[PDB]
Amino acid sequence: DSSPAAWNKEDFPWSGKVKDILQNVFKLEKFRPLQLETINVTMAGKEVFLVMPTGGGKSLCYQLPALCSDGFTLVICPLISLMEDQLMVLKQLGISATMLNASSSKEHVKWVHAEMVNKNSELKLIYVTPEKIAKSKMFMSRLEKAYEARRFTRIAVDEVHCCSQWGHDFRPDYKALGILKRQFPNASLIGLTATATNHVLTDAQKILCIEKCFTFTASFNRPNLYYEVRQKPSNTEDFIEDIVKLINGRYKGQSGIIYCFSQKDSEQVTVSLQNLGIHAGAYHANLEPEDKTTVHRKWSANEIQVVVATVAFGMGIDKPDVRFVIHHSMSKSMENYYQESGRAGRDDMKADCILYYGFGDIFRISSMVVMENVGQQKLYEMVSYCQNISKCRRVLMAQHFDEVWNSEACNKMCDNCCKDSAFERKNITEYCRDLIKILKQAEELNEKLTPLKLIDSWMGKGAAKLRVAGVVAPTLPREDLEKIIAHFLIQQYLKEDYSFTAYATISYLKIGPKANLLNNEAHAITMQVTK
DNA sequence: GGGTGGGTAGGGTGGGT
Ligand SMILES: Nc1ncnc2c1ncn2[C@@H]1O[C@H](COP(=O)(O)OP(=O)(O)O)[C@@H](O)[C@H]1O
Ligand SMILES: [K+]
Ligand SMILES: [K+]
Ligand SMILES: [K+]
Ligand SMILES: [K+]
Ligand SMILES: [Mg+2]
Ligand SMILES: [Zn+2]
Repeated sequence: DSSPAAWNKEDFPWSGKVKDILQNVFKLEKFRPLQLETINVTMAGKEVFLVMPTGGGKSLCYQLPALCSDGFTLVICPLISLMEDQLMVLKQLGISATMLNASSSKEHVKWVHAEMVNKNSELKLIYVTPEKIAKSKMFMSRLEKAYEARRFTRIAVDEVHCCSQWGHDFRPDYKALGILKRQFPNASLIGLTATATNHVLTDAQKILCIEKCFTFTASFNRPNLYYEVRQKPSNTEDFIEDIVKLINGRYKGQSGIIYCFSQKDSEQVTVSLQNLGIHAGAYHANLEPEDKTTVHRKWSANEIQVVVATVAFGMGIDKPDVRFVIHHSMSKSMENYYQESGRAGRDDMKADCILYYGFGDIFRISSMVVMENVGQQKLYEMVSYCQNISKCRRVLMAQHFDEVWNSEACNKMCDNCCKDSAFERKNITEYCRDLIKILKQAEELNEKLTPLKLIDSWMGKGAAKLRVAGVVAPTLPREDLEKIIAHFLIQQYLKEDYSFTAYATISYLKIGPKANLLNNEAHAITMQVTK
C-alpha cells in the first residue's frame, strides 16, 4: 500500500480538467479522502486499487476520469442491479452511459457494439458483466477494435475482490478477467472494493496480471460516529413505540436508516412507523427500478424521513446527512455491522448508531447462516459485542479486524465510554448447573429444548413435564436470564443444535463441550454486571 | 382447504395441524 499522500495535490496537467468536471458536472464541492489521490493515479496511467467502505465514494473515482479524456471507460460489474444504480445516477447527471447483460436485447447489443467503434459516439461509460468478457467473443472483437482505435483507455473492475477465490461472492466469470490487461495493456485498470483483506487484494492482482499496483485503503475509524447497544424489548410493538420516541425525541426531522433482518420485516416496520406519523419507506434490492427511484427521490427531498432497509442486501442508500442508524435486529456479522452503521455521517457531522440487541435474534440469525462455514462464529462475535458493557465500542470493533490497528481515542463517542459506572464479577456457576439438570432430563426424555422452552423451565413456566423439582426460580428479570444463557452459549457451556425441518431450520440448545469442567467443585463462572 | 399444489420455495399474522 504505497502512500497516497504524494498524489494528494492538484499540480498535474489534468488538474484543471478534474476540478472542472467535479464541480460543473458532478456538482460536488470537495474531494473525499483518497478520492483525489485515486483519481490522479488513474489519470497517470497507473493501476490502482481503492479499498473504501460502501457509500464512501468509490464510483466517482472512475466516473470522473471517464469524462476527463476522449472515449469511453469499460466497467466490469457483477450484478445487473448495481449497474442500474450507476446508470440512474449518470442519467440524472447528464452523462451518457449504457449497460450490457444476458437479458439485454439483440438490438441493444447491436447498438452498443456499434457505439464502441463509432468515432463520434457520445458513450462514456459502458457497464458489462464478467460473462460478456469470458463468454462473448463478439464483444471481445468490438473491444479489440475499440482498443486499437483508442476508443477506450481505462478499465474499472467494481467488486475487484471477486477475482480472488478467497473473496466474498467469488465468481468463476471474474477468473477470466486477466484477459483484459493481457489483451489491452495500454488501458489503465482500477479495482474498487469495500471488503478487502490484503491477501485477497494480492490474489486479485495476480488474476488480473497487472504487476505493480497502488493500493489505497480508507481509514477504519470514523470519529463522528457514536456507537450504542440497547436491549430489544421482548414484544414487537413497544419496540416500534420506543423507536418513534427516539426519532421524535432526539432526531426530530432528521434523516436516518433502520436495518432489519428480513425483507418482510422492513415492510412491517415501515407500516408501523407510518401509522405513528413517521414518514418512512422500505428499501431493498428486490425493489423494481421504479420503486427504487421513487424512494430515493422522496428521501433526498426529505418527503420520507426514515428508510427501512434490509441487512441482507439493501445498499443504494446514498445520502450525506444520515444523522442516525438504528438496527431493528443485530447484524449478521461484525464485518456487516461496520458497513451498515457506516452509512451515517458521510457529511462528517456527528451521527448516532444504535443497535438493538435481542435474545431471539441470535437463533433467528443462526439458523439462516447455518450453511455458511463461519456463519455461527461471526454471529457469536457479534453477540459478544452486544454483551460487553464496559469496553469501548471502537476497541471491540477493532479487535474483530486483524487487518487494522486503530489507536484513535473514542472521545466519549460510545455508550460504554460515556456513563461512569462500576462493575463486579457476578458468579453464575450455580445457574449453569441448574440449566444442565433441565437439559439432561430432556435428553433422557428424548425431547429437544428450544431456547424459549429451556428458559421457561428455568423460571417455572412452560410444560411441567420439562421441570426439575430442585431448580429454584432465578428471581431475576427475564432479559437478564437471556443474557446469562447467551453468556453460557458463548463460552460453550451450551451449544446450538440445529434441526432441519421441512418448513425451516430450528435451533435447539444442548450441553456444551465445556460442561465437563463443572465436575471440578472449584470451577467458577463469572460475568460482568453493573453495581 | 389438502399435501400429487409446494416448502431453493409463497409464507405462517392466512388456517389446520
Ligand atoms: N467528493 C464527494 N463529495 C460529496 N459526495 C460524494 C463525493 N463522492 C461521492 N459522493 C457521494 O457518495 C454517495 C455514495 O457513493 P457511491 O458511488 O455509492 O460509492 P461506493 O461505490 O463506495 O458505494 C453518492 O451519492 C455520491 O454522490
Ligand atoms: K457519483
Ligand atoms: K400450507
Ligand atoms: K394456498
Ligand atoms: K397453503
Ligand atoms: Mg459501490
Ligand atoms: Zn468508546
